[PDB]
Amino acid sequence: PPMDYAGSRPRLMDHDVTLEEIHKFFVDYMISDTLGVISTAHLVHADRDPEKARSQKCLELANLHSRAVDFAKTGAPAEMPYALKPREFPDFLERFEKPTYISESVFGKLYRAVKSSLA
Amino acid sequence: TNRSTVKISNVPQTIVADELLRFLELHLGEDTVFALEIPTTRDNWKPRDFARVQFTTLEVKSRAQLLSSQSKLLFKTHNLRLSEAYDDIIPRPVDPRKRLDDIVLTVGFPESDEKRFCALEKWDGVRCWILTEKRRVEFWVWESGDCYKIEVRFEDIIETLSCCVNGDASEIDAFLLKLKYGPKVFKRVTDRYRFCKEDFDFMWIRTTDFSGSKSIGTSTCFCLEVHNGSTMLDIFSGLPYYREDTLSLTYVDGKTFASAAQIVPLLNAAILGLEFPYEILFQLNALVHAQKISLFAASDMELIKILRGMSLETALVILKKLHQQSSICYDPVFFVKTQMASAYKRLTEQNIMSCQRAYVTPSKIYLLGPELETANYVVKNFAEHVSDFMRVTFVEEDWSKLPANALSVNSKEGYFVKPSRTNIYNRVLSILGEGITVGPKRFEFLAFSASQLRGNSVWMFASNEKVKAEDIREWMGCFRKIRSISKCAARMGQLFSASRQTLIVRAQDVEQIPDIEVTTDGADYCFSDGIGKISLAFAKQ
Amino acid sequence: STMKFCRECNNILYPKEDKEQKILLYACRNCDHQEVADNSCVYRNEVHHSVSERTQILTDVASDPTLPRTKAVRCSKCQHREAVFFQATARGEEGMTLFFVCCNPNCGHRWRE
Amino acid sequence: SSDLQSRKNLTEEISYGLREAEQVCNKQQLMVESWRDFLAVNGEDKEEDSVSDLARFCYERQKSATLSELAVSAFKDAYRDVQALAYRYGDQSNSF
Ligand SMILES: [Zn+2]
Ligand SMILES: [Zn+2]
Repeated sequence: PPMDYAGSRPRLMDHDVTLEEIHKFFVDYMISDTLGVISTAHLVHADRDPEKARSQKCLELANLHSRAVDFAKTGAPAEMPYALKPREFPDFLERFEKPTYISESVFGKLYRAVKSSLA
Repeated sequence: TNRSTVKISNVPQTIVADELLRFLELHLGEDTVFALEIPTTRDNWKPRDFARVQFTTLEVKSRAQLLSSQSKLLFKTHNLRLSEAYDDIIPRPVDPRKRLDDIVLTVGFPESDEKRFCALEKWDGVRCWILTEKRRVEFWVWESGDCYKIEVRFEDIIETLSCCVNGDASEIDAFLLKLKYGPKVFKRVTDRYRFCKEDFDFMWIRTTDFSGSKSIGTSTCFCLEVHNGSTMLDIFSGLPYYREDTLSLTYVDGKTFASAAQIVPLLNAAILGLEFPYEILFQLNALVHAQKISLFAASDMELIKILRGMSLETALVILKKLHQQSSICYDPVFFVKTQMASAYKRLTEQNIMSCQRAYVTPSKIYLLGPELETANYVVKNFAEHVSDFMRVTFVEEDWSKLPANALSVNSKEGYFVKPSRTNIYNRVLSILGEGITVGPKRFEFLAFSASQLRGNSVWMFASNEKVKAEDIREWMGCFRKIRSISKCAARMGQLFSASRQTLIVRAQDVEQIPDIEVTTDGADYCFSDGIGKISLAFAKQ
Repeated sequence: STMKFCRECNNILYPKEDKEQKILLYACRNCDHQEVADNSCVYRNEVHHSVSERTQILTDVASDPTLPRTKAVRCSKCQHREAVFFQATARGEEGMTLFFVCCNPNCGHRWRE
Repeated sequence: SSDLQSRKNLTEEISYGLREAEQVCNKQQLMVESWRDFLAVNGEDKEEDSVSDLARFCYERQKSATLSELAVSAFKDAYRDVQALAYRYGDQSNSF
C-alpha cells in the first residue's frame, strides 16, 4: 500500500501581506533546505542495509522527502536529523573528497560493468 | 604526516588538561604542545575517554609517535596510544616561516595601464597564514577592536607577482595577488579541559565587508607589504601561476573612489552629469565587473567623451569585441581608437529576448549582460521595457549555492537554541527592500517563479513613469485573497513559464461543471484536480 | 461596594434610585441630606478567584496544569521519544497550531507540527 | 580518591554536576500552561527575565506540589549521572 498523501496544516495570517513577509519567506528558503540531501541519504541507506525500502528508516526518509517537496507550497521546514546523514558514499559518486566505500549492490555491479567496458 | 594533531586513545577520567599537558611536556620537549582538548559529554564536568593534542612541530609529533609505539608513555598507570586525527584543533601552519606577523595589508586594482597601483585602504599589523593543505590563505585584520578573518583560496588568485615598495629593483618588498573571485569575510564573536596556549576561545561567523568605504568590495587585487624576504620567494613560489619576473609599482592617490552604498563596484552617476545612454553604461559597467578593464581605466574623461558621440551599433560592436577577449586590456582608449522593431518580431517568432542577468554576492555584484534567452508571458504584453527586466540571483563568491551556515547560524542562548541571523541575511533583506540602482534606473522586486525559488533567483523590474512594478503586479491579478505567504508567492510567480501565443478567449464562453469527490476511510480523495475538457475545433484552432 | 460619607454628619451613604428624579442619589439615614452621585457607579469589583485564603498551599488546587507528554513522536536532533506537546497561536497566524518541546535535558529542541 | 588532586577534581565535578542538575530542574519547571507563549517558536523579548530570576524558582517550587514533584523527578534523572562518577573515581579494592 502507498504512503498517505496528507499534507501539513496551512498557515493563514490574520492580515494581508505587507510585501516584507514574502521577502522573509524567500530568504528563509535558503536555510533549512534539505531537498537535495534527503534523496542522496535515502539512496546511501538503501545501498547499505539489506531488504532496502522496507525498514522504518526508508519510510522516515520518504516522509521527509514529501515534506520537503511540499515546502515550496506550504511553509513547513523538512528538519533533516543529524543522525540520518549518510557519512559514506559509494563508488558511483562525484564526491571524491568525501570518503568512498565499495558498494556491492546492483548499482555497484553496474558501475563495475561500465568501468570494465570503458577500460 | 599531513597534520600535527594527534588523537590519544585512552586517558584516565580523573585527570585534567593541565596534568596531561605537564606529563607531555615532561616526557617530550618543553612547551612543545600547542593545543590540548578533551571532549566532554556534558557541559563542563564529564570528559570523554580520549583526547586530541596538537604539537608545534612535526618532529615532536614523530618523537611522540615513536614513544607511543614503544609503550614508553605511562601516565597514571595508563599506556597512552597515539593515532592520527581527522582535523586540527586550530588551523595553524606548522612551518614558522609561513606565519607572518605585523605586515601592512592594502587593497586596490591596476588603475593605470602602466605599472601603477592605487591603494584604497591600508591595514597595518595584520596576520597572514599560508595553509598549503587547505589550499587557502588566511588574513587576520584587527579593526576597532574586533578582528576579522579574510580567506583567499588558491582558485581565487589567478596569478602571483612580486613587487617592491622601497624603490629598489633588486629588493622585493611587495607581492601582488590578482583575485578573480571575492574573498570570504569572517568576524570574531565573544576552559578547564582546554589549554590552547592562547586566546582562541571564539567562533567565526560569515559577515559582509567591514570597511567603512567598502574598499574590499571594490578591490580585485591584494598587495602584501613585506620586508626584503630573500627566502620568502620559495614560500611565495607555492602559489598557483607564479610569475618569475621582477616588476615595480607606483602608488597612486586613489582615495576618491569610495562608495558608502551597499552596491560598491558600480560607477558613480554624478561624475558623468550628462545624457549618457543606459545600455552603453550598463555594458561598460559589466565590462568593469569582469576582469577586463579596471574601474579607474574606464572612469577617465577621454574614454567617456569618445564613447558619448558615436554610432550606437559600432559602439556596441566594439564593446562586445573588447569584452570577448580573454586577455586583460590595460588601455581601452587605444583599443577603441585602433578598432575604428526586431524585438517584437523575435518575440512573435521564437520568443527571443535579451534579459539582463545579475549575480549578488556578499562581497560585490556581478553583471552578466544582455544574454539572449527564452521569454515568458509577462514580456509578451510588456515588450516595450525589455531592458527593465533583470534576473537577480544570490550566490556565493565562487558563484555557488549559499551554504546554510552562512545564513542564521545556530546558537544556544538561554534554555533553548535560538538562531542568530548573520550580516549576510540582513544584506539580502536590504537588497530586496531598497533594490539595485544601476545607472538611471532602480530595480524593484516583482515575484519569483517556482523554479527560481529553488535556484535562489528572482525577477526585478525597473519602475518607469508609464508603468511601475505595482502596476504590473496588479495587472497580473489580485493576490490579497490568499492568506498564506508561500501560497501567495507561488501564485504570483506561477505565470512566468515559457509558452506560445495563440488566440484570445473571451469571458462569456465559460461554464461551471460539477466535479467528483469520494471520501473513504475518513480520507478526502479528489479525482478532478486539474483535469479539463476541450473540443476538436478548439484543438485545431 | 463603594462607600462614601456625607459632608454633614460623616456617616455612611446608602445608594438609592428615584423614578421621578431619574438620577442616582445618596442619602444617609442619620440626617436628611441628599447629594448628587458621581460616575453613576454603585459597585465595581475586580474579579478574583482567591476565595480559599490560607488553603491553596497545603491542598494542591492545580491552578496551573502541567503540559501533557507523549512518546509517539521522535526528536530530530536526538533520538529521544519523549516530548511535550501543546496548542498555541503563532506570532501572526490565525488559529491554533500544535507545538512540540523535547524532554531531553541535554537537547532543548522545539519544533512545530 | 587516589590523591589530593583527584579529590579536588571530584569536588569541582560534583559542584558542576549539581549546578547542571539545578538548571535542568529550572528548565523542567517551565512545562506548565502559563509559559505556552514562551515555549512556542516565536519572538519573545522576555528570554533574559526567565534566567535572571534564579531565587524565585525555588520559592515557586516549594509552594506548588506538582512543580515540586516535577523538580524531584528531574533532579533524580540528572543526579543519576552524578552518582555514576563513583565508578570513575573509585578503586576496585574499595570495600564500599
Ligand atoms: Zn448625614
Ligand atoms: Zn531532542
